[PDB]
Amino acid sequence: FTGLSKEELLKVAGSPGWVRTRWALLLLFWLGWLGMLAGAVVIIVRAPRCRELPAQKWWHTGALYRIGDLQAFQGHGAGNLAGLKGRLDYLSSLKVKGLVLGPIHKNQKDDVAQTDLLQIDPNFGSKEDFDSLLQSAKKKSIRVILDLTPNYRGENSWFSTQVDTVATKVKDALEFWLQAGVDGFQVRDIENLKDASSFLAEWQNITKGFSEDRLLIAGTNSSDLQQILSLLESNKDLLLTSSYLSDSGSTGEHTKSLVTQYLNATGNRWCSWSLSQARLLTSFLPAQLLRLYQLMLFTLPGTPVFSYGDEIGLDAAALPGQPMEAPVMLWDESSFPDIPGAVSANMTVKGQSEDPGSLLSLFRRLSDQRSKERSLLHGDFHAFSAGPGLFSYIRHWDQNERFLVVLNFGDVGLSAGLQASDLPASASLPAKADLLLSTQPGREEGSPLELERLKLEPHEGLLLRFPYAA
Amino acid sequence: VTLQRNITLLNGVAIIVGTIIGSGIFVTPTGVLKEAGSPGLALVVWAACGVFSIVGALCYAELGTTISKSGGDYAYMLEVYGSLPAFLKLWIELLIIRPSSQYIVALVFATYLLKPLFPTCPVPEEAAKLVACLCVLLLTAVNCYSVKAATRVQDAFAAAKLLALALIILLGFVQIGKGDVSNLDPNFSFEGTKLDVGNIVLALYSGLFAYGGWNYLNFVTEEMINPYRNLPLAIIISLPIVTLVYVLTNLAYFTTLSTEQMLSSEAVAVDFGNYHLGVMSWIIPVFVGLSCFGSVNGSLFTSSRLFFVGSREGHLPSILSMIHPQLLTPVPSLVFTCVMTLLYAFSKDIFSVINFFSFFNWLCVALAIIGMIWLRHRKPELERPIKVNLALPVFFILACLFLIAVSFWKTPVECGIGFTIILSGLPVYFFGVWWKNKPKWLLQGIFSTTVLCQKLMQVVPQET
Ligand SMILES: Nc1cc(COc2c(Cl)cc(C[C@H](N)C(=O)O)cc2Cl)c2oc(-c3ccccc3)nc2c1
Ligand SMILES: *[C@@H]1O[C@H](CO)[C@@H](O[C@@H]2O[C@H](CO)[C@@H](O)[C@H](O)[C@H]2NC(C)=O)[C@H](O)[C@H]1NC(C)=O
Ligand SMILES: *[C@@H]1O[C@H](CO)[C@@H](O[C@@H]2O[C@H](CO)[C@@H](O)[C@H](O)[C@H]2NC(C)=O)[C@H](O)[C@H]1NC(C)=O
Ligand SMILES: *[C@@H]1O[C@H](CO)[C@@H](O[C@@H]2O[C@H](CO)[C@@H](O)[C@H](O)[C@H]2NC(C)=O)[C@H](O)[C@H]1NC(C)=O
Repeated sequence: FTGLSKEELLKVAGSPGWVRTRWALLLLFWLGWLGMLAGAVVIIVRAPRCRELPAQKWWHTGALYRIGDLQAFQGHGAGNLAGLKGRLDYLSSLKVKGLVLGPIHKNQKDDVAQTDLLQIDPNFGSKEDFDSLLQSAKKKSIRVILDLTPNYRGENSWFSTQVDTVATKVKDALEFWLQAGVDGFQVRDIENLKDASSFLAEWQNITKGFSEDRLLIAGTNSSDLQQILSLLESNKDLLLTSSYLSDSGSTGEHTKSLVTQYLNATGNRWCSWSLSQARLLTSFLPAQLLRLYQLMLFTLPGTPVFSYGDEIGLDAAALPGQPMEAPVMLWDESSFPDIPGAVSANMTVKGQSEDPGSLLSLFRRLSDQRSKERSLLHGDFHAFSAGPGLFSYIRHWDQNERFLVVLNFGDVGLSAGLQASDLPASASLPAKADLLLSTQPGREEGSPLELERLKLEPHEGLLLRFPYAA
Repeated sequence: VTLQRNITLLNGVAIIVGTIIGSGIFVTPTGVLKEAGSPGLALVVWAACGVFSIVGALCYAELGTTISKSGGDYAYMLEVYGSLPAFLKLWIELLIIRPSSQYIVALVFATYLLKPLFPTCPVPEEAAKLVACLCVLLLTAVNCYSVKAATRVQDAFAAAKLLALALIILLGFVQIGKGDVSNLDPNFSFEGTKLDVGNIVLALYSGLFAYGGWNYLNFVTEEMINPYRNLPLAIIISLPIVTLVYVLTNLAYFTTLSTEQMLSSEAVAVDFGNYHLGVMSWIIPVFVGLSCFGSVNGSLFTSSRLFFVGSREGHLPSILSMIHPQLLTPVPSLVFTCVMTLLYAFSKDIFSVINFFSFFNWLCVALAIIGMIWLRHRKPELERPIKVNLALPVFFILACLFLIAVSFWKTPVECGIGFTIILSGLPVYFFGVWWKNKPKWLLQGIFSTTVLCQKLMQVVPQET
């Protein structure tokens, strides 16, 4: 303790058989270190590797917002494009990575000579203002998609007269708007223009030849799968929105049947999941199913398309003297100068922003969850059978958080009865799963919930998550 | 001819900069942006953190050169306070704080060395703990062989770290030289009024983690070359350089990556190498890992010295602090340090253990700098080769009290458990040293173990 003697200790430690002991211990330490290094190398080599990264474009990572007419979205007076500059922040709050801005080219009757899509209508605004809107959107990381439906006022939506002129005009305005700076195009009512497949293929070819980050959308009014599939034959990069999804309003398993059939026929490729081309949810559904469809469209494998007023649950039947196609946006209690009391406090964006049980809160949380999560971004989708009226599926990419969505379309409550028995063992759901949210309030959140005692009240949905399992 | 004195002013700077710069800047630079939002607020808050570190470091260097004794942050407390608080601090350091930062840094080095192998999927833990253990064992062997090799390797790795930071800032400035700026010229990105209650103080709290080694070189002193001259010079050379580098690289990070995508990140300082230089990106993360490597050595060094000094006062058993001749290296102390650092490899978590005692260093700096004022009040005649403007120690006391209050208010449960752990360590000293005059059934066994360990390791006690 007080310090052992310096000299005798040094001289005693020289006897053969003990000086070699320290050499043996040092060699043992070094060989143990080498063995542990070799074991670490062996463990590193024998391990699964990262699969890949699909290198997705800009429209794969978020929703899309449709604004058919700026007059109703903004209000009376401020019908110009610059007004959207004051509202883009709101859209950036919704976390929408697109903006399908409606047609702006001049059109006032069924005429063809003086109605052209070369330059903007004078009443809408100015070219410099449109460029200002483009630069403001680019600063805000929002991509503006234009629309070039030649006729939208009359019933004849695509000039059922000779079609060479309109095709030439479209092909001439295309590169014009490309060098203008837009990031996509949309053409609606594709069933009116003759031999649509060849023209769509040509337009897709030119747009994709200009750049690798351009997008083209087509809109059709047919709910038949065969017609849609035949349209998507010649070209494959197309984004096609059709009214095929809805087809219902009193049936629950029909939606699952259509979704699975479409995914199987198209080859598990990229598709747009929308209820219609220029219509919102409340046109085809009652007020008791909006949250279910908002939860379904924000988890299916594709780019979801919503119209304006689809997050506050805007409905056109609840107000009188209101156009069905383009109702005004209920920003606040001052929606109309007259009838002060017909509107309610929960029909405005301000009254729904902070309400926990509002539609807008669910929309914001779902959009934020879809924008960032990789499994929801480009994860594989697998569906399994369930009870009489349950739609349940799994999103899983490689090793991230797996998501399990279960929706109840029935009018009465029933037990879940979850069972797959067919999915690959890689992403088998466990007996214990977490929770994210419920469409209708009255349940717990944030804590694990056992998957065998699951119950579902009528018109409900669950967004459980579970981590990667070995 | 001297026992061990090989640290110059171009070495000490290596030790300080290596200890300061670990994974704080590469891995987690997004806390300040999350708290504040605006790049300007982040820049000014990093500048404020730098100046706070400067005012702390100058006072600590003056205190260290006032009492030129090895084992800083404990020798001052031992000489001012006495035997109980010094033992409490030393025991908690050797138990939970000192051999845990080294393990976490070894783990981060192992993780960011294997990142190119698994760019997306997480690195397996069975292969990430073993690399950390390999690093710790090799560094302990290097330190036990000699001290010259340790100094050379620490200097080389500090140079590599500074070279990597120079490379990243040069690439950022080259991108600045292009036709794209992507900077908030016209308007403010964010105002950052208040997140919940933490308007400003949260940025200060999670802006002082990038620093921390401003105060280590004092754990090594009495082994330096002319300490009275080269310790304050080492601090003055090291600290403003590191704060300027932090601010400038934060500016580069802001001006080369957008706020939205970089805020939602988990393994920052890899996407920077992937986006800009594209192919052969593995030169950015791997080199970063090498950085952490060197830092461990630095810390390891000081750790040994600490346990070399505590046992000098009878606080720790006399078996330690028994150098090995013909190499002049404290073999038992280094072996003890390596073993205690390895002992925490069984903790399956990374959040606990060290997050209970975040307030501990903050209170200990104040507890060791009040000794400055006490010594100035009692014995105002000790030699002082350097003097700074007065009334700064009281300002630093105010800042330290504010910081411990902020840490307690932000998270009181973890701080309470940490207080329970530190307070529960008194029995080991109450019945460990005070219980003298023990019979001959225990002392002889301890002496026998000491002599057999001496024979096994071929060590001799320190000579005067
Ligand atoms: N009471 C206490 C005191 C200190 C000493 O002060 C620091 C040291 Cl010794 C090193 C660093 C890391 C360095 N600043 C970097 O750039 O990563 C921060 C602090 Cl506050 C701790 O360090 C660490 C630490 C350092 C790196 C990884 C994981 C944990 N925990 C500490 C707990
Ligand atoms: C886009 O259309 C172009 C123009 O036809 C296609 O390019 C060629 O088409 C001609 C038709 O005579 C063939 O001779 C060539 O073999 C085609 N070459 C290519 C590039 O395949 C092209 O196939 C279409 N696809 C795209 C997007 O390039
Ligand atoms: C549509 O999905 C069905 C169900 O898998 C497929 O139809 C058969 O599926 C079984 C099992 O996968 C295969 O052994 C048969 O070869 C499939 N027959 C057909 C029609 O190909 C089918 O593969 C999917 N797509 C279609 C209609 O070919
Ligand atoms: C907005 O919240 C009010 C609060 O309940 C809802 O008011 C009910 O309105 C429904 C039909 O809209 C009636 O059946 C109930 O009698 C109303 N209850 C009360 C107490 O007002 C309202 O439904 C909510 N949303 C709508 C559609 O405005």
